[PDB]
Amino acid sequence: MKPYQRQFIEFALSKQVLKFGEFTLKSGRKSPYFFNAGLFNTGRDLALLGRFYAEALVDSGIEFDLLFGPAYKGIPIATTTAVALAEHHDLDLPYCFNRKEGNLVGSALQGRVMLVDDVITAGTAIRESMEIIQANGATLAGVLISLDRQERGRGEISAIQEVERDYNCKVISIITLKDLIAYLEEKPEMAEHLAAVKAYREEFGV
Amino acid sequence: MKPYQRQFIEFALSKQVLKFGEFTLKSGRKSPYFFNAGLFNTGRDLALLGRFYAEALVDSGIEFDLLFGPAYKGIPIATTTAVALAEHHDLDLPYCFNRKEAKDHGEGGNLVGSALQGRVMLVDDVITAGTAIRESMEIIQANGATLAGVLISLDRQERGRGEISAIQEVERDYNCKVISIITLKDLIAYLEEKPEMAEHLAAVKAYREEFGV
Repeated sequence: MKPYQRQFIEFALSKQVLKFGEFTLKSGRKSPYFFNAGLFNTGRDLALLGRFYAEALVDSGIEFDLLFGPAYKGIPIATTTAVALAEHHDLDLPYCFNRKEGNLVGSALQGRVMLVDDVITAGTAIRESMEIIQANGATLAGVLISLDRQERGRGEISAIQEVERDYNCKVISIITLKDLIAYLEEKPEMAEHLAAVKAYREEFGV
Repeated sequence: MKPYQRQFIEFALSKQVLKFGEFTLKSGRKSPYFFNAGLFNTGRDLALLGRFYAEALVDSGIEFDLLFGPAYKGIPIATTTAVALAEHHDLDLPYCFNRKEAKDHGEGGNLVGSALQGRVMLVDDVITAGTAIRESMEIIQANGATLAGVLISLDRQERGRGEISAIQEVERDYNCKVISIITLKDLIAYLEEKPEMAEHLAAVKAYREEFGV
């Protein structure tokens, strides 16, 4: 994996954003790991989070004109990613976000939009933000999230896979389940988690 | 004024956030200038904005435990100010903001970020009325937290419906200090620096005479 991906995992771990154990997801699924970006709640967390998102964004090579952050979770993320791009990548990009109720804040919603969010659970918000992006004649360049759980949804494919299908766009993620596994495989003391995770992947993966 | 203040003024000018002319204010008055932080709509604008806010905050020397940004305007400002403090001042501070309604699917309520506790530094763009901070205050008080101060971009330093300015009501009503990066006084001092701004200096000085303080 890329250094920034490894750093993200270790940073998420230190902040208890990523926890290895046994947790019950809101789907009855017993997962051996939990991710909650909502725990990145201080200035330094935000600063670094913004750096990681910016890294994944620029590394993807996807062309976009503005960053859109869905209310409410997407707002601080879009904000920090925007400042990170400006300060560490010399890219001054327009940002925008909506009011849940004009219901828009920031620059004019125009061009190729890069939607920024934490995670795609059911795709609901994505589908909602999309009605807005389309309503303004803007197009979806891609979606940028923290972690791609790479696990089946209610059907055959995963939520990320549904979003990409329905919108002919790419979903970029800082890390995926494969990255977590690769990381665990290096930590001997994590053997139990590695077994649990790999087991979980076999049952609900891709 | 300090260098960071003059810099903010020029920053605002270049981004058309601060405009000198003749505008019919929301209150009905005809003002010689116009300020609209909403025009800080790009990544770099945000980056610099956060850095000016952080500067004024640290320079104030006021003690606070967390930054609170009111939905919706306060959210990006609180966010960038928080990152600016971390990145440029080595201060890792908890931030928090509200949702204008409770989250149906959950137990989080109407708060996002760290637990709303301690001395809160409310961050916003401008205070155009004493009634503006009420929503935030109810939330701060409902959580057993206290208001350390309010941080805004510009203090228009002009009367409202009464004899005092909106900022003066907030400080009085909540017994707190409102910090601003710049005030009307700073704009005037700046206009005196630029010989081309002579007509603007004239219009502004007169406006302050009729509505100032």
